Amino acid sequence: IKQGIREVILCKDQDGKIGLRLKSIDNGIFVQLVQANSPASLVGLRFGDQVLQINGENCAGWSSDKAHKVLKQAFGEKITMTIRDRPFERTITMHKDSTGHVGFIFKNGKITSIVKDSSAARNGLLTEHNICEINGQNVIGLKDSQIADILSTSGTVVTITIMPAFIFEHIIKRMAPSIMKSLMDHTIPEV
Repeated sequence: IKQGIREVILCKDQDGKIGLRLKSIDNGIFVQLVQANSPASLVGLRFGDQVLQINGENCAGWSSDKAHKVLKQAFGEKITMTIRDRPFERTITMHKDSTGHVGFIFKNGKITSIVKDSSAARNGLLTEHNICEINGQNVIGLKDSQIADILSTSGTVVTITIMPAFIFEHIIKRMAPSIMKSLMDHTIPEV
């Protein structure tokens, strides 16, 4: 996770979509979903990002509905959002053994045990943390099998963005785990 507040400027697509779902957490507004191909993905919005401001209005204390309401009335052309980078998340860098193992177990995207004498051990991978990204590639909602694929077919350096499970659960609440799989931006970033 980055350390800074960043400005992003957005343009509603031809259907008046930005590609975002927002969720109220601890009187903040956090990113619950980024739609593949949306304007939100183009400006590089990410699951777990904080929206501090929309059009230079503070989001402090908004309902999930008021956030979504506010968005539906922006002057179309230009939306300024002030973003804090994935404040509930952390990144661990690990190195597979010759066997191609970073050295942990997961289930429903959640780390459940660390294997003794491993890179995951050596780097202090925590259990009870959900996998959010892998080499900066969002993987939330992909079946456990597909997350393993990405680990196999990655390089010897693996970079995992994790979230404490209690906070992960509180964010995805009220979004059935098939829209998680279906329409959450899983694509590598464009340039």
